[PDB]
Amino acid sequence: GFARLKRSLLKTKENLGSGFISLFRGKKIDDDLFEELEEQLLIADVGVETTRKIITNLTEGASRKQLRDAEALYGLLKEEMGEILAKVDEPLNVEGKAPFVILMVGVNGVGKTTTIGKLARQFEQQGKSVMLAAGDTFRAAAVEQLQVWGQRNNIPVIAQHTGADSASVIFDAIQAAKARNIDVLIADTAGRLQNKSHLMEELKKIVRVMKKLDVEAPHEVMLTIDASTGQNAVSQAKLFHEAVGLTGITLTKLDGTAKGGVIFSVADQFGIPIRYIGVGERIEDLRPFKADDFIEALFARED
Ligand SMILES: Nc1nc2c(ncn2[C@@H]2O[C@H](COP(=O)(O)OP(=O)(O)NP(=O)(O)O)[C@@H](O)[C@H]2O)c(=O)[nH]1
Ligand SMILES: [N+]
Ligand SMILES: [N+]
Ligand SMILES: [N+]
Ligand SMILES: [N+]
Ligand SMILES: [N+]
Repeated sequence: GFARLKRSLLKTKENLGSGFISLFRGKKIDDDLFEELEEQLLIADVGVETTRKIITNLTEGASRKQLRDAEALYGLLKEEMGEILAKVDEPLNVEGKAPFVILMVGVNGVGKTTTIGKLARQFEQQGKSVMLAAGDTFRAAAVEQLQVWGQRNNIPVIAQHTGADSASVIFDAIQAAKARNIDVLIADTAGRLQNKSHLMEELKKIVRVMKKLDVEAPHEVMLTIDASTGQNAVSQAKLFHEAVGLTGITLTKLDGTAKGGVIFSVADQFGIPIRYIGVGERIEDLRPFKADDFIEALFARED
């Protein structure tokens, strides 16, 4: 089973899941084993704190059951790491709002704009009308690229002149979405980390201004982070979550990176639903995150 996701996770499986099998083969459970496993979890970008929790719980579980052979730790690890991901398995539901507003936050270069387009096309295939807001207002090339994409896909894009107030652009986009019976409004935002506190104030202003039109907006504050950036994804998530409060995460570029284990650090550190994982270039390769599929793909040795 899960042959496709196993292929997407091939490089990550070298260290996690089925990658554990060679580590445990023929070994006893002792402090040396747990030191080796800790090292491998850290190399896989699971993170110092999440790795410490896993090791602590495995040690107690192995001792409680008086396990002898390292091979038995495999199933315990599958349970511990599977529970981490199951706690953030909650798909995004965009139904029933006029419009449902998604505020897309994150730094530049991690897949935010790509994810906006994939989400927009997915919602359209579901029968929904979509509109985009070009709220990254000081990056003229990025605004223009979003407008070009919208024109190519017959999806309206609300934009103002270079340097416009992002909260004003997004307010106008909500007004336009309401006026034109739009089902989903996806708002792009700036992603410059230079002087990060200014960006966070910009995002908080966007959120405050939305409430004049709909106290429920934004219905989703979605972070986009890039698994190939390792623990940078975790520090980005902490920055945005402490600043504005996330309600969902998209983790991109899981295909081909050996750093996919960062998903456990993101899940455990914040407890925010992971809505989507990116595993390729097609629209359909932005996949709703399913924790069981993910853990089975990672830990299975068959194909
Ligand atoms: N291999 C892979 N690449 C992805 C995935 N999602 C996004 N990307 C790629 O990552 C790059 C960054 O995409 P983009 O959306 O342009 O990034 P951004 O966060 O808006 N800012 P910038 O314009 O600097 O890129 C693009 O080349 C994109 O095609 C994914 O899921 N897998
Ligand atoms: N950590
Ligand atoms: N939905
Ligand atoms: N300017
Ligand atoms: N405001
Ligand atoms: N691959």
